[PDB]
Amino acid sequence: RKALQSYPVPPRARNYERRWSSSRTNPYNRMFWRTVLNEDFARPSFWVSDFRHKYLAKHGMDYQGRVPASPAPGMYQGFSDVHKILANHPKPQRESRHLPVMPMTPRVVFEHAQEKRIDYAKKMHRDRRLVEQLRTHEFWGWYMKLQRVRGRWCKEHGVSSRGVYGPAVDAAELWG
Amino acid sequence: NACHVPGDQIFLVSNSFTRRLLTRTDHCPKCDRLSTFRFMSVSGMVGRMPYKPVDTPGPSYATLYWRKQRSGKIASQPLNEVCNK
Amino acid sequence: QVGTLVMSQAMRHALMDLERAVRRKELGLEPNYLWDRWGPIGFIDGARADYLPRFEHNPYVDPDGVDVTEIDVLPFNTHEQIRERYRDFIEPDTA
Amino acid sequence: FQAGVHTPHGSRYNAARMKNWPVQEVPQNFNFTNEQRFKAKAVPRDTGKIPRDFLLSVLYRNQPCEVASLWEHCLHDPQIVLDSKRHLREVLQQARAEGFVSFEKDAVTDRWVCHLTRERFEEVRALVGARAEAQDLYSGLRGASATETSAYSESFREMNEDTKREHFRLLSEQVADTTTHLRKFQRMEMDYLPYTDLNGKVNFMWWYEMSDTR
Amino acid sequence: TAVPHEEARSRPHFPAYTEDVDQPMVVPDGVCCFNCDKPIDGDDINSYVWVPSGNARVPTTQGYFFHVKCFKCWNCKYRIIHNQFYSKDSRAWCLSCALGRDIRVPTRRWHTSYVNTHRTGSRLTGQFFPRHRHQMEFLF
Amino acid sequence: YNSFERGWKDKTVHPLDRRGRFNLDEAAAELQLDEAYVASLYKPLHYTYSMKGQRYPAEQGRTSRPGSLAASRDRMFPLYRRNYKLNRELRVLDHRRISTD
RNA sequence: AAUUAUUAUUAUAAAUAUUAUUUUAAAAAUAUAAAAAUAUUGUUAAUAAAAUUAUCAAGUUUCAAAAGCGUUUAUUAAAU
Ligand SMILES: [Zn+2]
Ligand SMILES: [Zn+2]
Ligand SMILES: [Zn+2]
Repeated sequence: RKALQSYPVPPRARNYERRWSSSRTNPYNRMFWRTVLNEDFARPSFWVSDFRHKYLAKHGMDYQGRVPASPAPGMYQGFSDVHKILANHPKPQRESRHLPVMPMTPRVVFEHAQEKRIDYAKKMHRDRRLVEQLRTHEFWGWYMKLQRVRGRWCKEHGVSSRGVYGPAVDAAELWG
Repeated sequence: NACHVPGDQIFLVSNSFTRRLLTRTDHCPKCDRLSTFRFMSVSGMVGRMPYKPVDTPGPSYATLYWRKQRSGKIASQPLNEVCNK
Repeated sequence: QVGTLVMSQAMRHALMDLERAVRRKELGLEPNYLWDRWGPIGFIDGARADYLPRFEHNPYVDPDGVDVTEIDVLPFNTHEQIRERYRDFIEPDTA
Repeated sequence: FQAGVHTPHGSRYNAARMKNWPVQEVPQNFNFTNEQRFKAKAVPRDTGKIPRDFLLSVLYRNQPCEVASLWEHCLHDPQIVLDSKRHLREVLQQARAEGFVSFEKDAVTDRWVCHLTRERFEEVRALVGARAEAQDLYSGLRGASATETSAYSESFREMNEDTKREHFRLLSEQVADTTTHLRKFQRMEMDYLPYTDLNGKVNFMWWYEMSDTR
Repeated sequence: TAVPHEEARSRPHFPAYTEDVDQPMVVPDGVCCFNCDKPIDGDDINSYVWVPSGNARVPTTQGYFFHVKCFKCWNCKYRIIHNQFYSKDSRAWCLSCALGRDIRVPTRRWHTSYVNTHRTGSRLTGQFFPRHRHQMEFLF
Repeated sequence: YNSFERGWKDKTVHPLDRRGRFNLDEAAAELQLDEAYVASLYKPLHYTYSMKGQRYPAEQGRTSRPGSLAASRDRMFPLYRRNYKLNRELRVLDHRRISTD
């Protein structure tokens, strides 16, 4: 069934199993509390959690500081699909000093293809109400021309538009 | 039973205008222009349900507290009238 | 073409960060050029490296109201009109 | 609204008459049954601009004003557009919810005072400005002999030296007597017509002109 | 709400259409992005993610305000996963980074959260109709 | 149905939405929104952008028949021709925006 | 899926379009139940896990027998 390795990004909803469990939605907000609360849950993402084992050896101490993110240029150069031997971070760089550039993996390009089709969707909605706030906005503006031209006509032709009776049934301010 | 960009109103909706129920377009009096209203809460029904009293659904515990502020404590102004003309 | 450099998208986002550093010290402010916190390990400040073909949903935002966009850097095409415009930043100091 | 039906006799409020409504006399035997007193679905009053533009120009004159004697002021303006004490109160509910007026019980006393709210206070100051800007056009004295009232320019300026608060006291009853003569020889008759907006809320569009009878 | 207990809704966990006639609950005029600080369109739009954290007052007259694209973690610069953020000194920080953790790239959408716009995702909680004693009802 | 005989006709076409006659491009000029784009908002997104969609077969237009010439899907439905400038400009990612080297 | 059929193919994203396929003058069964006094299990192999509700849709308690929470083609002291 369309192996997940085919989808550009692994699918959002992940269907499972469980003959005796019927619910489409994956229970997020539980996969979130664990992970945020427990540091260990997610593999260290080697670099940000290496660089110890390289400070301890060369400095005789625990690093005792926040490790830099964004692995140094030159690390994980033989790896090809890092994405796990890292966080989902990109393959760091060459061992260069050139400005950081995303190595346009098939994945990064897809994200570009989202943040353009997100701006696309929010733009096709943003200007429906912009023209919807002309149609109804100008329909009212015109409808009040109607009640005005009806307002003018209904005085010379004297149609009080309040029943068969004269205003003497109105002046009582009863039902009648 | 409908509010505003900054204000409120009240209206009982029929079946015919069920489309405009969620969010309307109306003359916001705390302004001078038509402005889109919302549906802050229910205030009853437009007709009877079969075999039921006049107030079948009942307005709310909520839309009543909105009413008890509009009509409610008018004790600032039984002056200039109470109900007479 | 004579000298009009084929500017990849990475460049026209590297020439934006340079131009945004110029406008700052053209506004008189301190030109905190982004790539002068950039060292051999990446951002010396221990921050997540800002990768240059920057997404259009992560545009570098400075809360000082500096405008740099594609309309800005497209005329800075050839080699010469940057070595004089961004002279002060691309050139290292040897004193 | 008739004399003896909902209200006691002689309470023919001397305010803007409704147009075409014949005021007929009811015998002084009248009384509803103990249940018809209450059915009596009245006619809804305009609360739109022209009353809410007119009421506030009152409450802008008499900035702190005891609610009780408020109605005795709107009667005084030549441009009273208000049918009766009921219409005022409904407009006064409107202008209350708009945020224009704000009743506060006058702590030293036991009566409320329609205070023009400071939120929309700078709006009515402009609003009273346009009407006065557009009202002084009509008068036949403003333009025929402007110097007859040029005697007023200096006086009132030097009046505000010694007795400004006592000057207008007599001026207040003076106009109250001169606006009544007008209100015998012309009133703002209100001709209204219902209309249904696109949302099915039947309401009335109004307008007002001055009927000349002499 | 007040809703003493055993009277709140049960299956969806929250009542639809929080009526708020007591206080009108409108977007203010002196409104601005918490993360970005640029003024926010008044109300004509749903480009802003208006998180009214129940009664907030402190972030703004009402609760925090963010344009949909300023709703990222400030420190790590990616999306706020599961939308729980951590207001670090007036710049919304991602809870995991704001908590000290370091795993700093998500899978699905990096620089834009999954959030709803204009409180439409925040109206599952907070200030239902009886927000107080509100006994003016049955009293005389 | 004021027909007296219902059919593919005398089915009153819009017994609602009485606020007809919208001048889109004229209104689109007030909003400054690329007149070719705005008109696309008001037809099923199949018809304008490169999206998966379902077409009726008569809509597709027939081969040159003995009775009628080849009636292409365009020359009978001009305002339904997809505009692939407007697609690409909006929906697809350009080589330019990710050119890194 | 034999079809223009039960049928949102949910990879994504978005949130106010006045987007547009459903015959018709009756009572039986039946699918079905709005409404409505008493009665509360006397029905039955056995009532009570048995649609929705703005009247906001939830039985409480005791005893005896009974492990793990996963997993199964006649679905459980099955097999883990
Ligand atoms: Zn308003
Ligand atoms: Zn923002
Ligand atoms: Zn973060």
